[PDB]
Amino acid sequence: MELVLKDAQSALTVSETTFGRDFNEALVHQVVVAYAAGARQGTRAQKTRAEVTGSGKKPWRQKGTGRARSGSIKSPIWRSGGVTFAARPQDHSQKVNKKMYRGALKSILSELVRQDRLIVVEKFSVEAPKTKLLAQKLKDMALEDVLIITGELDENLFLAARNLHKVDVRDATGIDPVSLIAFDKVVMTADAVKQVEEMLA
Amino acid sequence: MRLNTLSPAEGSKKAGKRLGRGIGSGLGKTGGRGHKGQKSRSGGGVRRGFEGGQMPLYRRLPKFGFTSRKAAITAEIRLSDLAKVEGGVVDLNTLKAANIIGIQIEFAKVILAGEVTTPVTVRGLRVTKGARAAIEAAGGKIEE
Amino acid sequence: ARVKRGVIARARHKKILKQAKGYYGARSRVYRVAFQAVIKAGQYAYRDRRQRKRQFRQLWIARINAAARQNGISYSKFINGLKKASVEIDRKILADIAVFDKVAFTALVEKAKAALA
Amino acid sequence: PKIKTVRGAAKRFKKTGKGGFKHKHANLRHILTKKATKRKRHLRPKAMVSKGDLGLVIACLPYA
RNA sequence: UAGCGGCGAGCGAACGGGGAGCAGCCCAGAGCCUGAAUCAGUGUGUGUGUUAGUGGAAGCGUCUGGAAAGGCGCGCGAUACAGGGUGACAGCCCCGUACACAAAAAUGCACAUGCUGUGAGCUCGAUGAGUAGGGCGGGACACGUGGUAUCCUGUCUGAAUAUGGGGGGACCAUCCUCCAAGGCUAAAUACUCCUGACUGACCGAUAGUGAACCAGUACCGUGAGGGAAAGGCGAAAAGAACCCCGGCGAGGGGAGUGAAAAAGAACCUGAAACCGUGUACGUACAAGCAGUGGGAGCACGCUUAGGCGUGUGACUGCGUACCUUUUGUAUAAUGGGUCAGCGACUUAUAUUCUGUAGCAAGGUUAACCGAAUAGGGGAGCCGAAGGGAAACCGAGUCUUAACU
Ligand SMILES: [Mg+2]
Ligand SMILES: [Mg+2]
Ligand SMILES: [Mg+2]
Ligand SMILES: [Mg+2]
Ligand SMILES: [Mg+2]
Ligand SMILES: [Mg+2]
Ligand SMILES: [Mg+2]
Ligand SMILES: [Mg+2]
Ligand SMILES: [Mg+2]
Ligand SMILES: [Mg+2]
Ligand SMILES: [Mg+2]
Ligand SMILES: [Mg+2]
Ligand SMILES: [Mg+2]
Ligand SMILES: [Mg+2]
Ligand SMILES: [Mg+2]
Ligand SMILES: [Mg+2]
Ligand SMILES: [Mg+2]
Ligand SMILES: [Mg+2]
Ligand SMILES: [Mg+2]
Ligand SMILES: [Mg+2]
Repeated sequence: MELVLKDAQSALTVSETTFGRDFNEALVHQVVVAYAAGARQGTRAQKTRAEVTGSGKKPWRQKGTGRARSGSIKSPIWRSGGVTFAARPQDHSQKVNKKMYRGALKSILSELVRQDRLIVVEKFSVEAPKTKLLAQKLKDMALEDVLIITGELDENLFLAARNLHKVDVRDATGIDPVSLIAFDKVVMTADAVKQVEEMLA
Repeated sequence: MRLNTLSPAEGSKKAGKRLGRGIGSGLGKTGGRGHKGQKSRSGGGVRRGFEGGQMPLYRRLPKFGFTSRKAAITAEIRLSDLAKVEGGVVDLNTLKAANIIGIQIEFAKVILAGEVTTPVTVRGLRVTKGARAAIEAAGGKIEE
Repeated sequence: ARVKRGVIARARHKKILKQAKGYYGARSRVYRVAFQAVIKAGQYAYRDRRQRKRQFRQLWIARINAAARQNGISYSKFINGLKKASVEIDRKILADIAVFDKVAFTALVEKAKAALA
Repeated sequence: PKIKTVRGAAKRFKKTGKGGFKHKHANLRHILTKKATKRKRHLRPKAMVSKGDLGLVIACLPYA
């Protein structure tokens, strides 16, 4: 219906942006956990091989010499070397189905109602590459270091947001809930881009 | 109104809860409670791929001759759809969406199956009583 | 990726090693004690507290048998007199009356002596 | 990837209208069938229950 | 999968489909024309990289502290808040940083050029003989001679030559397809002594390289060869003038440095074993896994007694450690002297159940593309039909001559 009172803007809008599921944690929690393991083309786990500097086969004479019972020396018990069931680079990256990917995302609007679901503009008048007076625009809603991300969808000069960690752009189709939920009030914005099945920002 | 008693409380994301049950047998290792052992604990097959007792023999008894229908597969054309995503020119060869023969093939022969026509110059070479008597609200044809 | 056992390693040994008594030699100084001795303590303890309920009873009757008989009727006959009553049955334990309220006790032996049919 | 045991395929591959792939039958055939007449009709195949579970693993995607 | 295989173990295709990439040309020869496209080596130029670089923003105050980057107040930069460094953690102190410039010369690749060689183009021709087959022996084709096609052959033979010759898995006919015995050709794959930048749910001095340190050193061996131990004062050396005991010792005690020397060079924190001095109690006529249950006394502590807390424990009931291995389990069966750190059901893909979520007679994509977690891609996999060994039939179908 209404997206609560909108500051500076007449109001917001009434788009579908998915049936409007409730949440069902189970699902998103998986895609989320699954998201923290995507760009994993590879991963160290360097230190390995049960065949360390094994510059030799058993030279300790088995029967006799008193207490003994040695053998090789990549021996998992020998303080010398040998790390057991070694280790490995692996993949990590689990893959979430396609449908499960789009399932339950922007549940933000309804729940985070009195917080996030704002739609305005991508700030068109912003200088060539200027972040300094971002504050002027960072105050049209009074959402600053509170975090928030924009979803204008135009790799224009608005990628200006550079800071320890406050405003992030990524204004484009490419965007996962992980980010949408990492910020206080993801300024959807974009306008019209937020259609039905393609509410992709 | 924002209260200056110092902490926001809007509603953005932070996160989005979760997807189902089961996210770790508890492996990645063994260490911790229960002191696992694996190599299933006994002392027989330790490293995998030790399908001791090949599935073959003792299961591998008696093996009838056989061959292969060189028919590609002669897909039936289909679930009694002919005519309607069937190009509505009713005949049949290949460029279809809802029900398609997929093209690589010799012949068809349609069974009758799902819901039929309302219009249908049925060809497809093909047959069946399922066909002659259900598709028959329209266009017989068979040709060769 | 760090067991770094050191981390609870210490706490565990220290825990059982905490046997104030010290007991004797290795029984405190060496970890060897714990499941060997600190464990025995738990075992010897497990049975003694519950087995004790009787060890005192054996004493309770040991004195009643030693007090009540001196003034007629043995412990064997005593509880039998006492046995007959509508409300008169107050058990032993307090039975030590022979130490503080002798008059009561000897006035209680009649409650049985004269009681025995 | 899980490798189906290609043997059992040739053996009892099937899947009636509800799994329980109907193995097959026949005994002494193609060795000693110079014995018995009635008690030897190929009829058709059949599956099992106490044993089905073991014969289950092959297939996955309907193949043939 | 087909097939091969003591048809053992095991070996293991292709047709065909989806893509990355994508171009074809020379001699077997003469004539006409005639230095023409095409390459190669070279001098040159331009683009764009490699080898030095240049500019590059914006902070004061007060508090604590040895020291401010930290607290608190306000203030400014941001196409720069990557990172590092600075006396505790800095966007605004320094190096950088986004961005924007830059090369005498020297070279990589591109295009362009000149020189040299090459030789275009048209016509009419020519068309790869010890070769193809084949007998013997072998090797290669997924194919272990098998009925074994085809490829290369050691060895011995040996043809037609384009109305001719090869192939289509023994072989023959027919049909189809292609020209072998001559050659060239752009567009990926492997590895790390080393180079610079960068990253890490990688270690943090028994770890991690053998080596964080004058380590392949000291050592050990005839030798080849083997192969260590070993980090930390503090912010600052301000590393302790001077005085005193002493052998012009060692060692220490003051004084001074310092926030600290309960940081003094053995130097951060400093545990455990192990070794002492002091104090409370027990203890020299009493037998044993040394405790546990009961328990008086004594030393302190209790309280406006109230019958208690801490230590120690005379006397007394009980009563043979742990481990291992064993029938033996107190067992005299196994394992463990003790402590600290490390030490064992993981991982990948496949298959099947259960729970849960999506969608539904439909569900789902793979590689790959990519305005990369989107969207696109439905090749394909599974299910809605089954029966029969199969052809085949099909809610039926096999069985049988049978309709039961
Ligand atoms: Mg040995
Ligand atoms: Mg166990
Ligand atoms: Mg085990
Ligand atoms: Mg076993
Ligand atoms: Mg067993
Ligand atoms: Mg066997
Ligand atoms: Mg530990
Ligand atoms: Mg008593
Ligand atoms: Mg069915
Ligand atoms: Mg470069
Ligand atoms: Mg810090
Ligand atoms: Mg050490
Ligand atoms: Mg200092
Ligand atoms: Mg004393
Ligand atoms: Mg106390
Ligand atoms: Mg003994
Ligand atoms: Mg043993
Ligand atoms: Mg036994
Ligand atoms: Mg995009
Ligand atoms: Mg398309």
